[PDB]
Amino acid sequence: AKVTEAPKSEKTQDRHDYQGQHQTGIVTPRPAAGMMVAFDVLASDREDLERLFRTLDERIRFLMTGGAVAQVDPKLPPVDSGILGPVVVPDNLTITVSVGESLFDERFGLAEAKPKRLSRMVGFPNDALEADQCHGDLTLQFCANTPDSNIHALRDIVKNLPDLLFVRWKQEGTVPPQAPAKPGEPEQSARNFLGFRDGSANPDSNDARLMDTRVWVQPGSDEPAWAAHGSYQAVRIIRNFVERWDRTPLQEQENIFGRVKTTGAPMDGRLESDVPDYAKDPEGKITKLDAHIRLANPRTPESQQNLILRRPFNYSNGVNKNGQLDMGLLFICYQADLEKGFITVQTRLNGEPLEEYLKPVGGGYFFTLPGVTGAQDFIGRSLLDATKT
Ligand code: HEM
Ligand SMILES: [Cl-]
Ligand SMILES: [Cl-]
Ligand SMILES: [Cl-]
Ligand SMILES: [Cl-]
Ligand SMILES: [Cl-]
Ligand SMILES: [Cl-]
Repeated sequence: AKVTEAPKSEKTQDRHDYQGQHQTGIVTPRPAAGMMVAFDVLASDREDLERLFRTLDERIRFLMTGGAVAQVDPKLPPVDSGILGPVVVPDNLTITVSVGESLFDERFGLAEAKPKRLSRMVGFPNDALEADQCHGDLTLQFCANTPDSNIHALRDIVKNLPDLLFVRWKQEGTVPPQAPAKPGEPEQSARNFLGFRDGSANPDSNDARLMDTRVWVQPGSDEPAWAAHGSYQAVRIIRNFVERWDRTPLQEQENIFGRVKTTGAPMDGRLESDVPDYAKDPEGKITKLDAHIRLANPRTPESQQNLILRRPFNYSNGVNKNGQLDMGLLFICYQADLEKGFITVQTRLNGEPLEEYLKPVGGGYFFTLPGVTGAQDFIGRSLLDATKT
């Protein structure tokens, strides 16, 4: 009724189990709001590094559950920012912790336990990387139903870790919610800021064995033993030239991607779940040879080792000086091998016709730590236990 009255939400009690073999926020169903924040660790020794991960585990445990946060002593600063009121609600919140290559340098003595393919992001030919938006010691992926819940969670982290963490860069994004599909039917993949369904050909996140071979680091693999059940995280802040894209004919938009815009169907199919048959189209008349999906996934037995699980968000910043809207895709994908995953796929995508409307400006390579298995475990414990003494 009244203007400033808060909107009503029925999803404030949405929750996800923080514990598990894997961290949440990868195979977890993606909510409407996301945020990636990169940090630099200011720990002076191993004692401070241990306190950082223990404090991170304690705060994420509470933020992903909720509880009373009213400061009963007004002489002290409030324990909570108060954005969600005196009682914190979960609101589908998940926080995923990933570490970068710079965390495994001379500073912290973790160099021995570095994952094999964890490296520093090198600029691709179409890139225009901004130094203040790249790399970092650590990333925290915030995902919730609303951006305010993510901001409240980021407020909590920096309030409880003001000296051990330095905020490097951040990017918030959303995905457009849709009306519920027919009862018992799967929803469509959310659309990006280019108007296309994004995530249709993603590998089945419900297929556990497929996620074990392509997304999750398996025990017994060549990676260090502590890194089992982890995953490589690739972040790319890609700017969309939306004015020139909206001037492009629809047939050109679909030829560039290889998918019908409205239905999300391939050039030789009818449904979004359909996949193209490149064996029947060797010369690329139905699906162009330089199409986005054809270059990213040629659908050969060798290309199967390059599958990636994408989890992007649509981000929108301000406006530049010549009048163009600064908006694009917060690209996030996960893979058991970063070199085999995003790095090989992006190498195939170098020179694609989609680059006419793309401009990557930030991001980095990080390794998502394995999940917290029990109450006596905490995030990064297996990494700290692998580098003891
Ligand atoms: C920058 C690195 C990117 C990588 C590594 C990547 C990777 C992929 C992969 C693996 C697929 C699956 C294709 C298939 O299996 O047939 C795909 C499809 C697709 N991508 Fe990307 N992509 C990137 C950037 C983008 C950007 C910037 C957009 C902007 C709109 C985009 C939009 C799409 C669309 C619409 C599809 C088809 C729907 C789908 O199958 O998800 N991609 N991409
Ligand atoms: Cl699990
Ligand atoms: Cl601190
Ligand atoms: Cl932002
Ligand atoms: Cl549909
Ligand atoms: Cl500018
Ligand atoms: Cl312990």
